[PDB]
Amino acid sequence: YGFSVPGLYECNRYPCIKEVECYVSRPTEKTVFLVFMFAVSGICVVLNLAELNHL
Amino acid sequence: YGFSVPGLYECNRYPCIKEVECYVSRPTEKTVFLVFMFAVSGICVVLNLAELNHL
Repeated sequence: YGFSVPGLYECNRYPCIKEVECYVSRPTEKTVFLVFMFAVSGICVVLNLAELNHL
Repeated sequence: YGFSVPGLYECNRYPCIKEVECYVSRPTEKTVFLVFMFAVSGICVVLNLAELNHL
């Protein structure tokens, strides 16, 4: 997923003719959610590594 | 105008986004009309040239 959800998409899949432009819903909220989940997962990883090192 | 009227057109003019496809009305009748008018004009040209040469 990367780190952001763009507000525009360029699509060239059948049956669409050549290239078409499509518009996403609530890109900013989804970006915030993505970043927050990444941060929480990183914290979990750090704590797990600390425990494993302690052992 | 050339010698034919194609049935499809590719248009990339503002405000159209990128490139779009458009469809023409009665391409075949227009092609026939174009060719017929060209032939008649050619006959007229030939006759006029013959007259001028005769002079």
